[PDB]
Amino acid sequence: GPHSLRYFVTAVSRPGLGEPRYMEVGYVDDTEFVRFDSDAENPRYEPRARWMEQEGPEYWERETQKAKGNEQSFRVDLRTLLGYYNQSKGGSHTIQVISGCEVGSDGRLLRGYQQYAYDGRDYIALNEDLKTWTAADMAALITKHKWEQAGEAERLRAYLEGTCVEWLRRYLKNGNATLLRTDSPKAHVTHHSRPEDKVTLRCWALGFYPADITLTWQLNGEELIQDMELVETRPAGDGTFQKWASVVVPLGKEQYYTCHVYHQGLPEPLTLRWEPC
Amino acid sequence: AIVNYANL
Amino acid sequence: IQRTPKIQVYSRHPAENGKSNFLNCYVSGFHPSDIEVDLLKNGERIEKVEHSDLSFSKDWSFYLLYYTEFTPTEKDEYACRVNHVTLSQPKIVKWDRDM
Repeated sequence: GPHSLRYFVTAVSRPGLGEPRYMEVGYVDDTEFVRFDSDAENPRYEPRARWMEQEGPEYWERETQKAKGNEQSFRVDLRTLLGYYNQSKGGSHTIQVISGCEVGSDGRLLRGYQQYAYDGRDYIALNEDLKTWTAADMAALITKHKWEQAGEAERLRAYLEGTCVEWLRRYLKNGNATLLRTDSPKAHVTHHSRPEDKVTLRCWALGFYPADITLTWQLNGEELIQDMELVETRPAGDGTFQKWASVVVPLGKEQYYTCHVYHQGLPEPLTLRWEPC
Repeated sequence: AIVNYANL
Repeated sequence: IQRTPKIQVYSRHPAENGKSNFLNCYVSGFHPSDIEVDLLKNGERIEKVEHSDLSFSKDWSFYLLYYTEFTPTEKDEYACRVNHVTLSQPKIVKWDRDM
């Protein structure tokens, strides 16, 4: 460990255009491994990683049937929320849920998640104790009451501490993946002349995974140079990520600036500078 | 395997 | 609460004129999920464009990648055009090979 199994669920109503769009996406350690989408040619659970192709037909059938049951349940929820918020039958609305477990290297649950959003805003969430709920507003208070009455927190706790953990263990064994996957970034600095004897130094990090990364520019050493341009981390399209940070510096001073790249794949932080020619 | 959701 | 898309247009690999490559338009941080994305070459929609399956982040905003194979030249101009319920007008972002 540590490892995690998480499901991201989406239900989107589209009145006038048919039944809601319903999707479930599963992630082992932040890598998608299964997907259900009601809008697919054939609505069924699909392997999204090669190692999942190992699972037999009964698994696919059972999970597909659960998805279909879940789908029906969210159709009902979408209507319920319309009532709670006194909204019209004509609008399009969205329920999202994140559900799952993060387990520590000792194989014990670190945290369980059961979090709901409505129209992109927190609606209700299971607290870290896995016993109580945090409702975001008065509508969620209705749900909170229902679930308190039904012992929902206890049902979820059994799922999160038991079932979720156990499946994660099986999925990891399927993938032969108990060491987290990592690709170290490869970095370089590009040089772009600007008018009036100025120079853009752009420090690139390419081909890294997972996405989490930090880039900094330093003057000499220990400089937390503030006014960098920076782009949000972005997918390259081949499974890896890209990022850059730049500074503008005086022509002839490039050699005093240092770029630093911090990533879990690296034996230690990278340091680099512009390489003239 | 995903959890079975209860109604809101 | 509705969130307008962030948009980046960029190549998979450092651009070299005449070398085959991939042009990406990454759209993220938006809500709700319906969105329209076109990659354009000299103002004309590129037809052979694919996109990733829809996902969302922990802050409940959606994201996806639109991409196409292309071969950059000196004079060809590429852009990404995005429409979303939060935008009064389609948003156009030009490809700058240095970014």
